[PDB]
Amino acid sequence: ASPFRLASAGEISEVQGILRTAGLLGPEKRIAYLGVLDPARGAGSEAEDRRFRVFIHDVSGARPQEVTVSVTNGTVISAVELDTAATGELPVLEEEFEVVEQLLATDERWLKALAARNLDVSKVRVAPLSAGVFEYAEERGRRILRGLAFVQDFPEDSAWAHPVDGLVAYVDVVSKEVTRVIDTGVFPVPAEHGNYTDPELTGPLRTTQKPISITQPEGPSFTVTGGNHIEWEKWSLDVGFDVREGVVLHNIAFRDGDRLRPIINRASIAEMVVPYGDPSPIRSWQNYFDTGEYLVGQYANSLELGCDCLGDITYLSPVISDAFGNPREIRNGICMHEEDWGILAKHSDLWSGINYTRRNRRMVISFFTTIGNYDYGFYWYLYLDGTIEFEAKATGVVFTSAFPEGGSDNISQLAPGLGAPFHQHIFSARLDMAIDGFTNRVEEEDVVRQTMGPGNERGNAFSRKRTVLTRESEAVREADARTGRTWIISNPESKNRLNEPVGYKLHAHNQPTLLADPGSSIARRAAFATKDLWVTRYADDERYPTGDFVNQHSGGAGLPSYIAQDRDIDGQDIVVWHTFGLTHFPRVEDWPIMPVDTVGFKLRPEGFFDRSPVLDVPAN
Amino acid sequence: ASPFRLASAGEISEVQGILRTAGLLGPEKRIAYLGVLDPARGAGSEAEDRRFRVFIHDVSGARPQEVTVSVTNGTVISAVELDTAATGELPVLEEEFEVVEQLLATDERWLKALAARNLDVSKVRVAPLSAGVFEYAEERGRRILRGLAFVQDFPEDSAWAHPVDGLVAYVDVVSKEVTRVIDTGVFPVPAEHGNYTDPELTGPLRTTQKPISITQPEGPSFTVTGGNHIEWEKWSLDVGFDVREGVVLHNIAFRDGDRLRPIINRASIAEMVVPYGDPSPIRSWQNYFDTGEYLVGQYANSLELGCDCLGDITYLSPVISDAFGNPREIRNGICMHEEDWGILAKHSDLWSGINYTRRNRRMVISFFTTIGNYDYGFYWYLYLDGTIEFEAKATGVVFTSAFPEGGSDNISQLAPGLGAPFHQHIFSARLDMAIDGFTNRVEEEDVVRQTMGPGNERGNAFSRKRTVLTRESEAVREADARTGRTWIISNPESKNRLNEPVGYKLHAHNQPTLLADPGSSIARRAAFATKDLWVTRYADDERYPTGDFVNQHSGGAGLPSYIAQDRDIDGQDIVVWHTFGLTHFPRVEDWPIMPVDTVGFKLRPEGFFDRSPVLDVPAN
Ligand SMILES: [Cu+2]
Ligand SMILES: [Cu+2]
Ligand code: NA
Ligand code: NA
Repeated sequence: ASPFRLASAGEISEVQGILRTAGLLGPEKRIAYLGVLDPARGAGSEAEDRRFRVFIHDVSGARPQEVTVSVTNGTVISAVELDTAATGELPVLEEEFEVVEQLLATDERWLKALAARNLDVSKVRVAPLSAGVFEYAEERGRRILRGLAFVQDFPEDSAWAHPVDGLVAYVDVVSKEVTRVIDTGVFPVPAEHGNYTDPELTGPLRTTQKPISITQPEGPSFTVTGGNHIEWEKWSLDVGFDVREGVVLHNIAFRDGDRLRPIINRASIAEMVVPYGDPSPIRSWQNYFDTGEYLVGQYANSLELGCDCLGDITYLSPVISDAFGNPREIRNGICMHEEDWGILAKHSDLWSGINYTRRNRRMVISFFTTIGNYDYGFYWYLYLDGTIEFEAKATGVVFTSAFPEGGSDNISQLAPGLGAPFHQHIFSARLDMAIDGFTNRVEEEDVVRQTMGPGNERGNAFSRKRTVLTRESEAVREADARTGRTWIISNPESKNRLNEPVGYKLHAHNQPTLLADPGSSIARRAAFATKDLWVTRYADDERYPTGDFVNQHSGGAGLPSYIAQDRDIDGQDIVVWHTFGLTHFPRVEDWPIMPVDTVGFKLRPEGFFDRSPVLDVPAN
Repeated sequence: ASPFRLASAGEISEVQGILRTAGLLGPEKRIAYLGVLDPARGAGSEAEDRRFRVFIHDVSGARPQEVTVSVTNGTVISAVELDTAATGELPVLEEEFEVVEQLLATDERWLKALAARNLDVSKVRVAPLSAGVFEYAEERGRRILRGLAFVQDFPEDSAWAHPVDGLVAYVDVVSKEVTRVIDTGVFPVPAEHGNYTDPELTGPLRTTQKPISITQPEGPSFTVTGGNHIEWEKWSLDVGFDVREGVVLHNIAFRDGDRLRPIINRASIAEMVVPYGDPSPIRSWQNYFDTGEYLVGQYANSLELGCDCLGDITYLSPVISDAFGNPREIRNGICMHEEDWGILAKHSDLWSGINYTRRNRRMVISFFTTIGNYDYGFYWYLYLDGTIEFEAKATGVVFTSAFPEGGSDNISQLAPGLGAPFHQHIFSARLDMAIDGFTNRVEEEDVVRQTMGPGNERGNAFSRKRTVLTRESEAVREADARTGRTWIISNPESKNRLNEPVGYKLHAHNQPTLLADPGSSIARRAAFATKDLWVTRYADDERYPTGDFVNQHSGGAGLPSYIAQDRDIDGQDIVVWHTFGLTHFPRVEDWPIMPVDTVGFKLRPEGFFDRSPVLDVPAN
């Protein structure tokens, strides 16, 4: 069996047993993260050894532990106690979400704040939000969540339409104490509902949409073997799933004639941060690390046939661990299908008389996650012509506030009295490259303009330049859309038939990066998001751009510390980290439920093949 | 009934009869352009007066004429004799292209150049290309084409694989004279063939692609009335066709409740320039104005069901004039269909228990044109959520040269001895805006970064600023991807329910603009291409960014001359001109036939609606 196969329910049950017998999984213990470890570097790695990494939380207040288990041999490999004031707290537990609202419901200060606003405590929902690191010295070493309140007029009401501004509370979820309740003043609670299924708001549903039927009468063109190995139109890869990162792609390769040629060893979205740009003290701390703090894989949706995924769909149902080590299946959590993608190539030639048209198609691997008010779709696309593309789709309900009388420079008005603070959604793609093998390098390619004069007498010439990034200290790069800047990952030891190194070109969308002040807490904790491109030398413990323990970590972990080793990256085993994001000034059309907006990146072959790789596509 | 209906064969025959009766279309005359004029401003106006504009060429060398005729009344409205050395030559005629190869085949200088290369003149194809304006004083006032040679080994051979470098000739196509033959030296003719249907090159065709079937059992959701009026999912528009511009969209409007709200009065691609960046004297003059010089609508393909357009397709077959005034139908030249477009909106709410998913779709209007080696697809998209998007798809065969022995800074190597010069493909979209009516203004929106300090103590705030463009002299704008720059077209006299002006936001791709030296001939003739955004006050005669007569015209017309009027554009009838393009450094994978690459722009509502406009979309 493949070492890259999905974790099975049986594997997770064995991890639980091993931890139990070792004395590491008592009634006070909770599993905050569990995932399978990738095989170590080894082109001849023979014996099967499936190992799992576990973060163990203690609800009584004892120190948490990081444990590595071998399910193959049934042993604990290492177990380290963690000093969370130094290295960061563990990810937020699903069961800690409920605790915030219930603790506040009995706090005298919370109740007095609600009574001043004539709000029934039974109708006040509390969003439990990650705390970050700011000025409160008493929070160092404690698990803190912060809570913001929303009113639910009835059980099916959309609470996001009724933010309770001017009020925030901080809670220690281990000792179960409310540390602070801050009331900065009374704002009216917006009264309009935002119930997008209420006929009063939708009006009569349209009757004009006729069905679109997409079928594959002979079944799909791809095959799935060993549970998660995909072969499709010369592509070969393994579809993994991790509770923190979500869908992970392994061993992406392309069959060029008789040879299977590697392209990407591992592709994932290794972090995503949602920083808010409202300076009100009610929200100026608000930054979601959806991947690092919340774990986007554990909130993956079950995707419905004909609604979420349309066509001839093949599903995967990944298995994760719950907080006690029991396996939990995410039924239909991953959709896979191919779809038509228009014209691939076309030419009508006057001189030869030949008319030629071929159609394109793409393989789609997707999942959707829901973190509170937000819903995100993650889509990986493989195209016939060798292009690889990632797309994030952002939808859900925007996070709301009051709209202040007299307006705001940092908040959009969506409805009478209802605001939506400005924010960004910034992703980090971790691309462990393997262009024809592991000896790779990155070049930055800029367009070069030339001045009219000798050798360019008509002033028409233009050119390009490539700069090799040779060391990590010079491999932190910024976009430059005006000069057409792209980055090429090549293998200097593998040449095409023209004797040039084979390569792939990364095309970014060139959206703005992190806008916060460079001195801010979020700029230190999300340093990856301040630059478009980072290149590191591969190391097996350098997994996330924000470090292993993001929750309440003081800053600098991850990419800034990796880069500081200043390692050789010129013709080496390297990892590309690409930052890309959406800057969201909410519009009235985003309310009461937001239409999808998108961002992504793509990689295209650049002299990887000896000619077009789609000459053998049939005419249809 | 509709004044925006497509021209009919009868109208074109009637124009021919009117011109003949008036003495303007004798046997020495040729129609170089014929198109219907849009109604003048005034909702109602002329009851029905269909007017046509005609450019009449004279093959005996007499001066050409611009003529306006009323087909309704059977009259010539105006006829002006043109001074082409001043205002520009007429577009190239299809019959002039054939002249070039035939004239050169009997020229002693051409024959000696081919004899020096051991080439058989019967196998040498000549690409006839527009001449531009350079240093040759004898070309002023004459219709010139320039020829580059390619060898065709046999009648079905792709001649583009065999460029004859070092050789170019200039031809007067009216007096039938070869003016100059320039031979800068013998280059080897690349010998490899580029025949992408030859099994020796394709290999065995794939048997792995299973069919994808897209059908609409109840027919499409849009209706077509009056030949070219579309209603689809609250959108309303008319699809026009012009032999110069191709597909033109008129009267784009959205039905919001019981109000039909205008958005765009007229949308077209009003110019497209393809400048080459090779400083060799054999090619340094090479710039295609596909729209203005060649007329892209004239070369539209007939699109094949199931190959070019897949699904439940509705076709339009526009009628154009040939060079004698006879109607010519372009059968199946426009495809229209709706497409599934994934998730529209999605949210699973923990507090209400409601799970909500809706799917998106788009309406597609497309045509394809072939100009020599290149093929371009023009796609207009309408989405459920009010988004409008344009996409250009570039494919075909790249233009080739020899690859010099010691390499090149301006040419890519594609195959042994075979080069492809660097070039760009740059488009100008002309958007005659009508956001809720004709009183519009444009604002430039930049993100604003804020420094940590008083009122921003945690350094997290960020904002935006909008700058109104009030006069034409300040409305020539550049992109700035780093600051997230976009442009908003709003109506200051039409407010949404929050008392804010309704608007649409233009999102650019922020690709490089024209790279040539600003002193060059092409920078003067294609001045529009040097900036991303221009805004003018509407005027009936300001139709193209390059002026009416582009062929062999120096600078002095087009957008720089319009802008000098410095007209008020703050709440007025305005036109937005957006430049966007691809910079093409050809790759090996582009050879021997290029996979599609794309570029475009989109417009999204920005407080145009009072809430999401897709709340009434059904589940299905
Ligand atoms: Cu957002
Ligand atoms: Cu090109
Ligand atoms: Na690597
Ligand atoms: Na206008």
